Amino acid sequence: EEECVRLYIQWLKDGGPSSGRPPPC
Repeated sequence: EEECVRLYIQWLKDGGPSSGRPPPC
């Protein structure tokens, strides 16, 4: 479906803004 949101949502899965990472997409 997505390619960069995919990397993003993957970020969402880790935590999103609640994760230790900044948003990738």
